[PDB]
Amino acid sequence: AKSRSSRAGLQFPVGRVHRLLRKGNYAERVGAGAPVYLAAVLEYLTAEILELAGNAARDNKKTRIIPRHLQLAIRNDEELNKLLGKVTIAQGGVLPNIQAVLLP
Amino acid sequence: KAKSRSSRAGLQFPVGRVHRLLRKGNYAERVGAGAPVYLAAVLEYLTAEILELAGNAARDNKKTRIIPRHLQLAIRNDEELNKLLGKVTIAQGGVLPNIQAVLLPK
Amino acid sequence: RKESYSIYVYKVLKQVHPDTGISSKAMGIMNSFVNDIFERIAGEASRLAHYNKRSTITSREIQTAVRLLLPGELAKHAVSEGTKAVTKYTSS
Amino acid sequence: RKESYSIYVYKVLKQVHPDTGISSKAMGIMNSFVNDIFERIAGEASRLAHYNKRSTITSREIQTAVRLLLPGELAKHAVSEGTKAVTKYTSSK
Amino acid sequence: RKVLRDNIQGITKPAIRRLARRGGVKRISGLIYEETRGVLKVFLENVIRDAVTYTEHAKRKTVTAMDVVYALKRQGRTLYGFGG
Amino acid sequence: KVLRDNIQGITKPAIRRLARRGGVKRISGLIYEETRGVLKVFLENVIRDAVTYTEHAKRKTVTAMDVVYALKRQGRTLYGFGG
Amino acid sequence: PHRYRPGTVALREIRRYQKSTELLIRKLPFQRLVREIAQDFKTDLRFQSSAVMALQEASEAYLVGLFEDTNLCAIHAKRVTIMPKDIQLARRIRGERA
Amino acid sequence: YRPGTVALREIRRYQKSTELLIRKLPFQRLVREIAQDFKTDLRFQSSAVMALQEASEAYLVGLFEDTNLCAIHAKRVTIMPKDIQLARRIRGERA
Ligand SMILES: [Cl-]
Ligand SMILES: [Cl-]
Ligand SMILES: [Cl-]
Ligand SMILES: [Cl-]
Ligand SMILES: [Cl-]
Ligand SMILES: [Cl-]
Ligand SMILES: [Cl-]
Ligand SMILES: [Cl-]
Ligand SMILES: [Cl-]
Ligand SMILES: [Cl-]
Ligand SMILES: [Cl-]
Ligand SMILES: [Cl-]
Ligand SMILES: [Cl-]
Ligand SMILES: [Cl-]
Ligand SMILES: [Cl-]
Ligand SMILES: [Cl-]
Ligand SMILES: [Cl-]
Ligand SMILES: [Cl-]
Ligand SMILES: [Cl-]
Ligand SMILES: [Cl-]
Ligand SMILES: [Cl-]
Ligand SMILES: [Cl-]
Ligand SMILES: [Cl-]
Repeated sequence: AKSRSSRAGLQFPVGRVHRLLRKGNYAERVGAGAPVYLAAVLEYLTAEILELAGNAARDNKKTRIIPRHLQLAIRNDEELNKLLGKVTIAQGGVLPNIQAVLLP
Repeated sequence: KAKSRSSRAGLQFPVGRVHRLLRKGNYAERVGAGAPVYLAAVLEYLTAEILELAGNAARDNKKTRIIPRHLQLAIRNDEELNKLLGKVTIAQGGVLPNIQAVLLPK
Repeated sequence: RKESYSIYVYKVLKQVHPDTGISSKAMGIMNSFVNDIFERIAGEASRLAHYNKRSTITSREIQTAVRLLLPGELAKHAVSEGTKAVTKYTSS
Repeated sequence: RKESYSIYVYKVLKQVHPDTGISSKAMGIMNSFVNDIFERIAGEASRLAHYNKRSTITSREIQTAVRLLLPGELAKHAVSEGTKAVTKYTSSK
Repeated sequence: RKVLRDNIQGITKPAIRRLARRGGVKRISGLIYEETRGVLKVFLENVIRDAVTYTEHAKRKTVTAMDVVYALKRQGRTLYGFGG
Repeated sequence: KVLRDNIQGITKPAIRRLARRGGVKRISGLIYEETRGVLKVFLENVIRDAVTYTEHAKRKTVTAMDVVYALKRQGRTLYGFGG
Repeated sequence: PHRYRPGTVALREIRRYQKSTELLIRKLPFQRLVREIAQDFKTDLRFQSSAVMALQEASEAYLVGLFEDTNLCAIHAKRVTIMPKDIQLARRIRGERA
Repeated sequence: YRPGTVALREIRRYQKSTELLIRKLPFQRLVREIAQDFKTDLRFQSSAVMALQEASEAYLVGLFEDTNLCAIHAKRVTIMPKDIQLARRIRGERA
């Protein structure tokens, strides 16, 4: 562990997140722990969506995640669907779902 | 004694205080001198619009003092203020009198 | 601990309806109103400045914020009022 | 305009699904996601600092922000991840 | 420090009826009262959770009106009248 | 003067397929024109705001990010156009 | 003009309640509900009176708005009587149970 | 087959698909006309039109979902203008 990311055990870039927090007009100062915590949250939520999107890709015999699979992952997960309730995923389409009363 | 920024701008709302509140909020590294004059002028203008409408609604019910009810009648009877304030709740405001026509007698 | 504008809403009220008072509950609403609007405009002016890599909020960011945030005629009149005030101030 | 996190997204993908790729358009979606969530959390963290008249955003403001912004169950996982990272970072100091 | 329970039942039929009336409603099915209780409980639980989050963040033990106003903003509701 | 009515370039079949993607089994003939009105209001709202962004920056070309910002003003967050 | 059925009484009640601004849930019961709910999230929470009042103003405003939408949903189905299905439709479209 | 069967097969097909459903060039002409009413001499980046199209289609499809629920609520299978208008009213899109 040499970079701040490594020291935190993260892949996401602590140093960069720190600089973004400082340049963003968020407060007068940003403590050293903030970008570490924020990077870690970003990294974990990124892993959630990737886990789930990779699962959707595999269910359809694909080995490459496309926007469809991100949409399926989000919309089929109650928690991600709540988090991203006002998000539109370009080229994501919608979930296959027909109202029961409409079926023969 | 120095003439106030508000006086100089033709305003009642406080230009100097608005400038200060703009800086305290850390909205940007710098806040230009004209920003608070413009902002104060807008805040004053909206405030006049609403008070003008609410005062009329106070008068329309034989009242001489504006209460929340009057602010609510004024806002919701005005297409643009109702849209501006679409997600606002006025405490002790009530609702507009309005019954759906199908519920009334022929 | 939100900002009070009560003195100023009183003065405006006296210009528009010299006739009429305002209860303290009503003044509490008006104060919430002015704080809310200040925050919306300032927040949007801040985003505009950041989008455009500008270090400074100027009357141009406020004007654009006003146009974005306020509907229709309300925006046109607000923009005219802001512009007038800056014209008067600059002269005076 | 917006910040790119592609390299990092790719690394996370390699950990969770080592034999799965990701398309260019999907990467664009992921970069929008990261920027969105960054902005939400930082925004609320700034609000919290201002409410409390604190000049500094610390890890406490990020954590409260996460709890406010995320649904409860997902928030629990995020908070545990943020906390673990800060702990590791502070340890070998 | 008594253990409060079942207080949702304090939201009574006549209270719910008055609210529906203010909402312009002419006739109410018997099953609406229990539905409305369930809806209100969810709304309140959500708002109170966020309010208390602001309270604990500030290391207070007293929930203030501003904690509630912030909490509501967080649900996309702006409440006027409590900023004093 | 000139006829400016490009909203009628949005076809009945396009509207039907949107509805089908929306799970709709059957459509009244009166829905096509209703749809056109509601689309035109939507686009007018977003484009008004997107051009406000563009003008503010003293640009004459509307970018994808101008649109993304305009959509965020209407409470919609669009992913995929930040590159 | 109809004369003094449950409908005529209901309509006078709408006029009465749309005219007034007072809160319609009893205050002490509302307070006890608030305190019960808080009892999970934390032992030893106190509420400022005005915090309870804020919660009450917001809650009632919310219910009243939801009743308005509910009412429109009943009317759409050619009814005058609101039913749970009406509340549920309103909520789904509003995005509260989507 | 029955119009019902045809309609159901169409739902299945378009719910599986992600491609945009409005013709590209007619959508583009529509955006350009609307932009010209606000300011002449404006031009769109091509990705700007596409963002607008992705957003517009997403919006309409969501609106059709709610409209559909409103029809079913009235025991219809056929969506009507009143169904759109109820949905948009509850959404807060119209007064
Ligand atoms: Cl780093
Ligand atoms: Cl820190
Ligand atoms: Cl000052
Ligand atoms: Cl200052
Ligand atoms: Cl009025
Ligand atoms: Cl009426
Ligand atoms: Cl300036
Ligand atoms: Cl771990
Ligand atoms: Cl009861
Ligand atoms: Cl009844
Ligand atoms: Cl306030
Ligand atoms: Cl076609
Ligand atoms: Cl059809
Ligand atoms: Cl983006
Ligand atoms: Cl009361
Ligand atoms: Cl009590
Ligand atoms: Cl509220
Ligand atoms: Cl009925
Ligand atoms: Cl039912
Ligand atoms: Cl969108
Ligand atoms: Cl039918
Ligand atoms: Cl119809
Ligand atoms: Cl409509």
